Amino acid sequence: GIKVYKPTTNGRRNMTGSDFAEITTSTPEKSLLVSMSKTAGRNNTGRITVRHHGGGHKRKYRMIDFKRTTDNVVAKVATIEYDPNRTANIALIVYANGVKSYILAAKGLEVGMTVVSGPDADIKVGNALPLANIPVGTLIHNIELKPGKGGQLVRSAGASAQVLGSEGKYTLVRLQSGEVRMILSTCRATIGVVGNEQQSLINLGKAGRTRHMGIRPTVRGSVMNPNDHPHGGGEGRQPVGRKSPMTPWGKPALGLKTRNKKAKSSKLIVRR
Amino acid sequence: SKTLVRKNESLDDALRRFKRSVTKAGTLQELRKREHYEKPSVKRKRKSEAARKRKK
Amino acid sequence: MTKYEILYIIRPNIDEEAKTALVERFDAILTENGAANLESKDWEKRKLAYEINDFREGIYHIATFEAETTSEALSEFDRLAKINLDILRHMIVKVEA
Amino acid sequence: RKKVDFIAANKIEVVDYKDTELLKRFISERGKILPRRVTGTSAKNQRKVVNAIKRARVMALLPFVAED
Amino acid sequence: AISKEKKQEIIAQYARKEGDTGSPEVQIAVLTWEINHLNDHIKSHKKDHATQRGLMKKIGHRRNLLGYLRGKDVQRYRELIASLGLR
Amino acid sequence: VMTDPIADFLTRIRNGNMRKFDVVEAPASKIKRQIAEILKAEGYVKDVEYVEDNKQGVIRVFLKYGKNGEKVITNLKRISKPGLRVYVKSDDVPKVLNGLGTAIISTSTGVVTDKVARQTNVGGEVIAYI
RNA sequence: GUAGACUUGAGUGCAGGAGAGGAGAGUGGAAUUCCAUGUGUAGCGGUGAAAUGCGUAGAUAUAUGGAGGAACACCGGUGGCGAAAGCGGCUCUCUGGCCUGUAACUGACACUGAGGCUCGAAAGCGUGGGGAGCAAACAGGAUUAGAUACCCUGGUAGUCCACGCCGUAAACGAUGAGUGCUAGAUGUAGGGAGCUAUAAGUUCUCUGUAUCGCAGCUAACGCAAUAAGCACUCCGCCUGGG
Repeated sequence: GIKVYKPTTNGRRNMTGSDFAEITTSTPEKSLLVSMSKTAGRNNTGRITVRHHGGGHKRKYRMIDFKRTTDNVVAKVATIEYDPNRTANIALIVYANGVKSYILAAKGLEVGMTVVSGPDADIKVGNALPLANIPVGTLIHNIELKPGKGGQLVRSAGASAQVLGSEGKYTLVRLQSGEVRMILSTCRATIGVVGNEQQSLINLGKAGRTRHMGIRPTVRGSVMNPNDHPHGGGEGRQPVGRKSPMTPWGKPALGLKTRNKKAKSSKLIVRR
Repeated sequence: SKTLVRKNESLDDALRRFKRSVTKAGTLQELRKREHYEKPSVKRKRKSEAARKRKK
Repeated sequence: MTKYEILYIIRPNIDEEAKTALVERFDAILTENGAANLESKDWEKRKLAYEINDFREGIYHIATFEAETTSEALSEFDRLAKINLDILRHMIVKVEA
Repeated sequence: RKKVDFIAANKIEVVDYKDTELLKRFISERGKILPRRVTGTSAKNQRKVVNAIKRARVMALLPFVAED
Repeated sequence: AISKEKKQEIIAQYARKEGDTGSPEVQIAVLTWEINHLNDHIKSHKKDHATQRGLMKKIGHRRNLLGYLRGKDVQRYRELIASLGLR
Repeated sequence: VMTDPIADFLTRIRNGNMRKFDVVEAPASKIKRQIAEILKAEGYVKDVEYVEDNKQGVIRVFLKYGKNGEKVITNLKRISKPGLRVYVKSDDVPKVLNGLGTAIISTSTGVVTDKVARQTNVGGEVIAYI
């Protein structure tokens, strides 16, 4: 879903348009209170601590149902709203008790589908079953190794997820890129699909509109000083033959993997 | 299904069973013609007057 | 208006108490569509002695139901046929088409 | 010596898939079909049978692959 | 492309003579019916170009239809513009 | 197509006599009745008959042969094609085969013969020679 | 031309069937390759042979399960459908197009077809995936004077999926479209009808697609009922070669 801008002026040359085109109207709900926060990368210490960054707005976040540990209710979707934050969109929900709960939206849902889990429900889009209930070869997200603990894992803005299999205590699941974790089988799960898909291909001309995105620009390492970077500056834009260029910090970057195989993990793996 | 064995077969008797019946298996023509892959307009050179030469 | 036909198979070691449910939630699918027959004769074992989909013998189930015209109720089924673990193989054809 | 198509024998039209081997002597000994030439078939009436044999070969009521 | 009930029903309403099942008005009935009951199928996936050629020969059948019912006959369609009122 | 039953019909006569067979066919007009009428009068066919109730009534016609089913009609053609209604004068209507050929022309009076078309100063459409 | 009439062409009705007709939505098996894997030793490769190579880090091969893409042998055929291009695991969805009968009905609504429009091989090009096996590009080994080729070992693009485009193919049958005519020997479909009756098996009719060959026919070759024969209406091409 991508319109264009007409190439009127320079800078407005390509300007791959939005096609929001789908989202319910405007005005997100006011008791969706999450306080705004900008570390701007810099820490408790606060020098920079974290690279090129900054320049968005007072991004008034809002509580999505990260966990959805609720039960078998008319969990009515009402609206699918815009997200400033994350790539997929979002949706309001009222239960029987008259609450304002709120979920990540999907591809093809609609207001009044009221989709819910006990894990009573079947395989239709929007159920928080565990994979102990979900059969083989399905398209899920929101599976996190800690039961009673919502999205930290591959509930994914972007595309959703898939599941190959399961055995015993765990679940043989791909994420992307030929990767499988085996997750605790009675941990919750939301069958379905991501909200937005094409929000990987929008090209936007102005450096300043990427500043409206909110990252101050990224320097190359090249013309930087020997004081600055292992790209040893000198005559011209000279090449770098200095054995696989790297961070301004002190480790090589290309190639090597840095697994930390000595983890609370690695018995939950794929070949890669 | 597969009995694999003619009724109290001998060595040369099972040899004649596999020669005769496994020659009428069709188990060799599609393989030797499936040595290499061919163009689908050559697959209807196969589906041509070879079979019409067989029947008519 | 047309008699259909659905042939699924379940692993044999389950019980009749399983079988009554495992035909009557397809009675539930044909009572939520409503386009049900007289009774789906959905258990008729002839005999199995061959592995299509890795079982030598289970329990056949032959539904064979009248329904409505060419509409949502027919092809509504198979999305709720894949969900059962107990299905080995199902089949869905019209009277003669 | 007639033995063509079995159609006049199972006259008429039934089923052609709810037999076990009564229609399915059209099988070869190797799980494939009898020839349309050895059987010597009436072409589209053979299609009127085979258009559901191709079902009934691989409906898990019949060994679709076999030898001997 | 319809059953016998709406087939013979639209013959029944949109016939100007009883038993005139080859009336130009019933050509308007079935043909000018499945123009918009053809649009459902072109909007079904927008891919069946053979059915698009069915729309070609049926637009042309509409072309002989009102090219004739304006062509030789005139006023039994001039009174009957509001059948659907093309163009 | 149906748009030339005249040369369709004469061509069909060439099928009947060149195939050396008995009866040719023609739907019911008045013009074809004048064709088999005038040319039967000039001795080329042997029947004038059509299907008794049809506006497409088959004028089925026995032919007038030579001595062994031998041809009399050889160079049978329609002169005026449907793309050209041939409109000649009346005063110098030309000879056909130096007199050895037929001529039939829808003049202002009717559809009359060669010399009757010549010297009566009547003129119209040229139809057919032999 | 003007008014007028009928169906007897066309089409529309009511009955039949038929198919790899299209487009989506899914499912099944064999088979390839790979993940572990029993447990054992150099094997396998290829040809006219081997070097190619891989492989003792001990495997192929054999025991199994898994993974994935591709495509679906007899079915399959001078078979059908589709204007062709083309279309074949299986099941649904909505989907044209004929033919057989039929006058129930319109009463010539017909045929075309520049223009304009649509579809459309095969690759390739765009974006995003999927990535078994195959294989441009290239490498290695024969090959010989030489091998940038045929063979082998591989192996990139690419082949597949949604999603847009080129508009050019031996487009073919180097045989435009419409309809009329008619020796026959002949295929096969699916109807209509009889038919052959105590179950059998024949005859006519329609569209199909061959093969021979009457007439006709051309420079000859050949065509010939699905005419390269005899007619007419729409179009188009063609003017000695480069």
